[PDB]
Amino acid sequence: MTQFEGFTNLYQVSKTLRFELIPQGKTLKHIQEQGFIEEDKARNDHYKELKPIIDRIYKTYADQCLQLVQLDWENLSAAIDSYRKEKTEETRNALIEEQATYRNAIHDYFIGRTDNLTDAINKRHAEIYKGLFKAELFNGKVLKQLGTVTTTEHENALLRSFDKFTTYFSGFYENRKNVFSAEDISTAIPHRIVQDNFPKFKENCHIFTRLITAVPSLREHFENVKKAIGIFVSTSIEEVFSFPFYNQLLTQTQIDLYNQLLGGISREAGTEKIKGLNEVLNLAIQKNDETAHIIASLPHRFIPLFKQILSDRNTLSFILEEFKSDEEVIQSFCKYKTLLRNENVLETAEALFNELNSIDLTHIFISHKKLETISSALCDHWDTLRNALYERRISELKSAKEKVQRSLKHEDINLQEIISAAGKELSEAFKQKTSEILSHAHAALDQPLPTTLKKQEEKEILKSQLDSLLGLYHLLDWFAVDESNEVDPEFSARLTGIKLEMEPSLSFYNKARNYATKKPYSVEKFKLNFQMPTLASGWDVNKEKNNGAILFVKNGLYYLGIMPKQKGRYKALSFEPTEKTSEGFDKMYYDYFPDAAKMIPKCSTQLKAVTAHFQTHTTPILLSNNFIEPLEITKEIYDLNNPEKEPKKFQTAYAKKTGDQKGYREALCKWIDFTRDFLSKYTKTTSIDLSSLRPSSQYKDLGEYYAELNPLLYHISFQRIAEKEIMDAVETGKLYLFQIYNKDFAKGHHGKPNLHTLYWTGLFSPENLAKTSIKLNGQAELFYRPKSRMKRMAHRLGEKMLNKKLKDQKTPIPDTLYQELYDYVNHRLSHDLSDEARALLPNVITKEVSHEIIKDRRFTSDKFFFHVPITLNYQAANSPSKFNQRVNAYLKEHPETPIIGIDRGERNLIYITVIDSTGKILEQRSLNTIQQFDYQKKLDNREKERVAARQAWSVVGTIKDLKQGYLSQVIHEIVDLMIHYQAVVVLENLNFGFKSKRTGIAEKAVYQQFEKMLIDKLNCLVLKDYPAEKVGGVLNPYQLTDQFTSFAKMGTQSGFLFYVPAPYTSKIDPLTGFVDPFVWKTIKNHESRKHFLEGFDFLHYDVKTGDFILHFKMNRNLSFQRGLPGFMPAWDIVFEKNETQFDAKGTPFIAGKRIVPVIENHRFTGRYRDLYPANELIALLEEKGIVFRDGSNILPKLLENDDSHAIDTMVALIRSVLQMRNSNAATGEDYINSPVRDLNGVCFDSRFQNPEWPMDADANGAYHIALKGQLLLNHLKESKDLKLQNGISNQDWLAYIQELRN
RNA sequence: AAUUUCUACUCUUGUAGAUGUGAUAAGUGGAAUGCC
DNA sequence: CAGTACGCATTCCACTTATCACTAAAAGATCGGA
DNA sequence: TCCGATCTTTTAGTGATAAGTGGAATGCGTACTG
Repeated sequence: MTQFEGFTNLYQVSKTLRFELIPQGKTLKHIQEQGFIEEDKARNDHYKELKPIIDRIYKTYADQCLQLVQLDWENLSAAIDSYRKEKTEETRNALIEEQATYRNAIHDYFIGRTDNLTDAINKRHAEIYKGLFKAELFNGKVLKQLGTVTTTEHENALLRSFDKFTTYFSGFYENRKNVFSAEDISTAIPHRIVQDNFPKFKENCHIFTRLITAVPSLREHFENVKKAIGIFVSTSIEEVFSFPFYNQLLTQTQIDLYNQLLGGISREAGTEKIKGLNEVLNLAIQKNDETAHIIASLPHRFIPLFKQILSDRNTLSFILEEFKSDEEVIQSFCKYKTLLRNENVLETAEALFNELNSIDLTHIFISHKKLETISSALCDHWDTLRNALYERRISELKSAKEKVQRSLKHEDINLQEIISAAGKELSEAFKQKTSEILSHAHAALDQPLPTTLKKQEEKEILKSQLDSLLGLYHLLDWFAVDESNEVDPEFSARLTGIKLEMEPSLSFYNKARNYATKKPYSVEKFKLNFQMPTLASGWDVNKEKNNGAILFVKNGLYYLGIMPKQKGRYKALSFEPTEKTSEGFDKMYYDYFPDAAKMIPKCSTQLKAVTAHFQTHTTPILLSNNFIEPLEITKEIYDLNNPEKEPKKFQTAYAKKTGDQKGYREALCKWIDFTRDFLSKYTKTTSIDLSSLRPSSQYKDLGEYYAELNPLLYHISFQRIAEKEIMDAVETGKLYLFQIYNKDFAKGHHGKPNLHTLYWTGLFSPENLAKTSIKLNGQAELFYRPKSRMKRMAHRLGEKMLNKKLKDQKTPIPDTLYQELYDYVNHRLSHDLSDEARALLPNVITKEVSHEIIKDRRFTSDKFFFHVPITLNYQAANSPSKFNQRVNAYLKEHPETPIIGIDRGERNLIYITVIDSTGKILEQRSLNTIQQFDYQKKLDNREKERVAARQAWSVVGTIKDLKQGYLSQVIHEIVDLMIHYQAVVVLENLNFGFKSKRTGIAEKAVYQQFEKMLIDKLNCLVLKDYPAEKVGGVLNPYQLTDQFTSFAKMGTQSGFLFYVPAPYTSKIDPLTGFVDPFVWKTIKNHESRKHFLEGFDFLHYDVKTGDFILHFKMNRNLSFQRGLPGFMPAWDIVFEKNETQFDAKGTPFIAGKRIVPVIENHRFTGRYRDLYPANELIALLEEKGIVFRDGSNILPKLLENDDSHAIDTMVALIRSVLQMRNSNAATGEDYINSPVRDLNGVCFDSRFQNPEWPMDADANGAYHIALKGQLLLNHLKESKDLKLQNGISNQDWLAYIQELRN
């Protein structure tokens, strides 16, 4: 019993706004005179340079701590494989209990608490650990206390440059405190050694011992490869793969050497490489004997261990030298090409090429390890010469025939044999290839060195000469080097000499690649402080003196006030509040007590005076300072807050562990009375009303009281300050005044503002001031982005200037036409305009230039910036309580809820389908365009441009610009329909590796980041045209999805967003629910093809309408079926005639026209093909003599012809009909056609173009996920648990859709 | 083609939508190169 | 003539997940001056 | 030798929180070997 608008004020969210600061008057001049920006720039560079040093200290303490680790690992392995075998809830509780046990066990080594270690060094560890997270990292207290890392005088001076400024590193201190924490944190060291590395090592032990008891001879090879690599020499190989050896491999170097033994070591380029541990398994697979088969029947991957958290890698492989300037690499190439030009390489290279003609090619052999690129370069395909040689040595001779292919991949072959095998044309192809390679080499020698690298053409020409040099280097490597065969010794010696003269060119190409691909020089923003250690960290009236940040409101314009530390002192600059009738600024008066749970013992119970008084005697203590009346602290509350143990007496964890409900209730009541007493007596909160809080005994949970009490301590008021004081303060430099500014506050602001402007206005609304639904937070930052230097081009006066759109706003203009039309309208045509330029010229609109628009204006000049965090929906708790249960209760009470569906892909990025509760579709359309220009046509061009420029050593760029520029308006469209229909959105749930890989091939990362933007909008949702007081406004925003924290915590349902299982969601008939149960992997041979033939029931041609009736039952072809059938016991396949009808609008189309790509070879090559199955079968039956006009059974006439051609052709036709996808990227004709006639009496073709059915394949997929949402809703309807089912089964979904369609 | 910032624009010295910042750590995917 | 899967390593680029802060007051260093 | 103002540097800590199975989910690259 609830409403849709009731899903608000359930949990609070926090957001950060951004603004530009503009100085007013002489504040900029005083900032320039004080030199705060250069000091802050040098300070930022010193912090960036100095961060590695504190990092070194932390690394050193880390590995010095974990060198003495001594503990068992059996119990965690027992918990892990018990959870693997059982997957039961109590096993999971035992697993997480032991995981926390081991995490705190290693954490005791950092603390110094563990009983196995001696007391002196763990006391030292305790002192050092107390020393890490305080300011003694700068005076060298813990540095010399450790006393193991050297620090030169430059390092000491850099460390001394941050005197009285160690609070700058407070974020660094927290970012290391979470590294050394032990609360399951993903960047914590115990979490890494317990969760991220130990299960991998445990399963590694398991696969090693299973492989060893499978093949006992492989331990010999493992020990020899360990001895050849010479690591872990004190240990035997099965002792490495055992649990007690995980007492090592916790520091960085041991994990790196283990991973090195996994992956092997390489020298520099052109030499050998010692095989790793998995390389010998891959070679055993390559051996292809029965041991290979018994190895492959087991698994054979040893997963390398993850790198430790704060450490740095150290490899034994060769690390190439990296250039650090353009001058060094360009001069080293200058001397390298000088060596080229004075050694006279071209004469001897040409002579070496002419020895191919002077001497017979039987004395010239080839390198068989890389003959494949030779076949690619000379012939059209890489396999042609290898096949031709194989058949050629067959012809001069089945085991004897296969001896030719057995022998050909381990010996060098003369070029004359290749010429005899594949023809004479390879001789002239070889000589023209040498001619063109020497042509590129001569062009490289003719092309002079450049002067710089900034222009792209210089990188292009250096790249081109580098490809010439490397191509010559490989051309030397076609021929074999050794003289074991019958090559000419002079030929081999000459090629060897000329190839070790060209050996450093490959390494040169590698280093030029390493330097030229790096990012260009750019300048970004940095934090500003004005020599203030705690600038803008809080706006409170007590703390604004040393924080130094206050705001003003001046007739709708918001200002920032930064009063600096004048002359090294905090001048008490105060303003008297004048009356509101007097003109001037409105200074904000923040009044905040941060957290009730946090500082109610920090100001009353955990002071040093009270704890010093309390450890001697039990007499209560009276506290007078910062208390209007004295407050009494007794022993019966001090023992509660300090119970010398993890569970406090008033905490719910004590009642969970013990169960003493009465004692827990009494302790909670006493603590609650004490808290109320503190808020009564304390000087900050004595003037705050507490009458709205419930009595003591009513409460059931302490955190509930803290969540209720926290909003009461926050308050804003406002007072009026005369502007004479502000103007005089800015004039004398006592106050720096910056205006909070975006272009919504500009002069010509007409329409709707930005959204952040709307929260910024709604923060300071009087309705929000009376009751704070959203709240302003602290730690504001000031940034200074300097003057980024670009050349300026802009539309000047007296010019005519072109609009991007046409007269009709629907049709844009392509950029290639746009630049030519722009050159025309400015009368600067560098080329003659084309024919479509004539066609589209009189249909375009132009404008005269006005207001001097400049491109990249915001980056033209140096600008201040200001980032401010705010907290929304503040009256609710910090975390929701059974959000999904409330959503499912609402859906149980509202069975008439519509469902919308979103899909993701490449051809169609998104698609919209809206259904009702009964499956009738409301609305469906495309948003590949948003009625603006179709973003796909530019987005794929941007993708291919990045792909082309990444290999061309150009700038790389980003894809997120066009990505989120599509996705913002897309997100707007889905939220608009979502609120308009009050519907439930569904998105498909996919495996993480799937989305990662598909981001790998295609640069469309929307399978995860669409979900991210949809979640981070659907949790805090405001609408610009909604009134503020109504739900959906800025003070009561729409909370529809659960508060996401991580994908591990994220589940099958997050409020109104439903994830459905991925399989069988796209290629299903909506008319009756048809899919093909077979796979084509099982049918490989011919008797299996005959079995697939006989799996059908009967095959009959109805001569009345021309369709061919084929029928199947699932109790046949069980092996070919994947074990997942449809529910309907019968499936007639209407093999219809290719008869041509018209669509809804009347365009002609052929029914049953099933387009398939014609592959030229097996390797999925070739173009598309307009192929019609029914004419093919009637041609096949006429060719085979099979009578079809009889109308009787025809499958006996198919199976009486036992030739493989007939059964192969009808199985191919069955595959070409049973498919569901009919796409054509060349012409844009993609559609879906169903083979099974419905009970209405029609076969579904997507060219029906009727509104009640999907228009496309992705339309059909969105329709299916809408009905999986409907199926989950039905499962909710007959469930009383108010929870879900853990996904849904694929066969259960298919049974559901077969029941409901037919 | 003007933006806290991005995206698409120009009836409009601006328009429509979106926008949690900072720091730190780990992991992943591509390009080139050798190597097995 | 296709069928069935494919190991590693160094440089660069981009990206993606996960964690912390959402602070005023207590505590301590300190500096002039007495 | 000592004191109080002043500036910089820690600190304090609540309840809430898994849960589970299957192979497509969407476009398709070489290369040794089936």
